[PDB]
Amino acid sequence: GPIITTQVTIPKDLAGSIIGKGGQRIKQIRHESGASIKIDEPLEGSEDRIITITGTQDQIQNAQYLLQNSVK
Amino acid sequence: GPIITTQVTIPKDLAGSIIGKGGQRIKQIRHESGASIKIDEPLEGSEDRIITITGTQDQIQNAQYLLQNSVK
DNA sequence: TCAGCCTC
DNA sequence: TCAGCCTC
Ligand code: NA
Ligand code: NA
Repeated sequence: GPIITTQVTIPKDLAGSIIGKGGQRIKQIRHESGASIKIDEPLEGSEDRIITITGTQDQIQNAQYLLQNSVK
Repeated sequence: GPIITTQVTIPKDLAGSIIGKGGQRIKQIRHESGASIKIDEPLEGSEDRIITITGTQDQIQNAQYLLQNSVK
């Protein structure tokens, strides 16, 4: 119902696995759920990288799982 | 029992599919069966490319199938 | 995931 | 097969 936000963290060397070829993999996840999903560049000394999900309660929920399924 | 030969033909753009990364895929097939498997370069006007299996009756037989399974 | 794997 | 996919 209400439009909120979350931030997860995955290692910088799982970036390629879940982004996709010309970033086609991520585009799939975005349009499927309707979650505003954004992957960040790693800081000065950063093994992890932030993912910034942004939709309603439900829109965010699915994305949580879908972004552990191109790690397959 | 007796050591013989066969030649199959696949399109030149199925070469990559069955050869493998640094030709690791083909090396697998060779040692598995014991067949002397060799993939050829395409002639002046050649859509196909020859594969030159060379072992005993049995050694050759398996290779026949295994070289239609990296086309998967 | 799903594209491209070119070797003795 | 089985590696690497870097995008709104
Ligand atoms: Na799901
Ligand atoms: Na077999």
